[PDB]
Amino acid sequence: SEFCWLTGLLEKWRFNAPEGLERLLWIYLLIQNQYLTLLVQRDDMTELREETEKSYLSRFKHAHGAGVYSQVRYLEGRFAPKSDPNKMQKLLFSVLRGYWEYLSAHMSMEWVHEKPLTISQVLDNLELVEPHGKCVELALVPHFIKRKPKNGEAYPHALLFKDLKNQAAILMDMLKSEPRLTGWIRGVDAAANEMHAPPELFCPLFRVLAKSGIAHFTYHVGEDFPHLISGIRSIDDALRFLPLRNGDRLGHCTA
Amino acid sequence: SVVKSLNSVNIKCLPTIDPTKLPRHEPILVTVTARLNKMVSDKLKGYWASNDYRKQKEQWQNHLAQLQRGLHLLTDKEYK
Repeated sequence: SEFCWLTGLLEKWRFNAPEGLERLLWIYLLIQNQYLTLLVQRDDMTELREETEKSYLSRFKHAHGAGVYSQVRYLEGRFAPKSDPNKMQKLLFSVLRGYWEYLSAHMSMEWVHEKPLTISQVLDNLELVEPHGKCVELALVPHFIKRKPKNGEAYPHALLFKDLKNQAAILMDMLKSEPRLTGWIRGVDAAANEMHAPPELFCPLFRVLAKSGIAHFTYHVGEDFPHLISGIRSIDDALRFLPLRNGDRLGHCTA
Repeated sequence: SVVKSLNSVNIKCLPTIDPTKLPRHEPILVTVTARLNKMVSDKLKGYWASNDYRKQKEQWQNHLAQLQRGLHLLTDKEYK
């Protein structure tokens, strides 16, 4: 709607443009560009609850690109775990339903249910597909967040630890209640920054998730170290203390 | 003589044309546009990249093209 609008508008100004209405186009572009820079900087509620399900289908379609054969094969998404189990069962459901809607449009294979209405029926629908070299293969990876250090509680990041253990525990019972989900929730990430939480804090947290069948863990070293030597130590701390098997990945190793 | 008085509100008069003094199978409408395209081209050459010279030119080129896509059928003998 926006793009087709602008093609029509400029076409009538192809030869000349009134000064008055031209300035309106000028300020609108300046307003739009200003907001875009603001949006980028804040990154580095209704925000995600607009429709919460159509976006994921559009996201995968945008990743797929034009043509019968997509441009990206293996893709995993990052999503912060929600505070309530009644919300995680909805956020995860909308992603899988969005992904299944992506698969239904392209692959005209038989589906167990036309409308799944729940996470379980999506798993039944998604169990009938195989990776044939052009469909985006998806394996979700929830990512945690590190908060600012709050004083007290016998160690500086404890409400953080109490917060993450609550979010992690919600993830735990989802996997045991839905054993088929272990094929789509394949990883766990901790991506906020470096100093707001020491890397060694996640060590007991990652280990307990390993015993619950996550099977993969990636860390995201914050690239705002106060000194280059400190940054080297931070990656060293992630290597030594965090439980990382062969084939794991780190994030943003700028140090 | 009438066109002499008109040349001497503004009214533009196109030079007199004669179907007998023309090829037999060339219609009038292609000829009247030929003389009509004569002046408008001449006036555009006079401007020669002055203000809004492109604006009149391109709107004229498209209009000539749209007329051309209707000129083949007028001379076409039958339907195809």
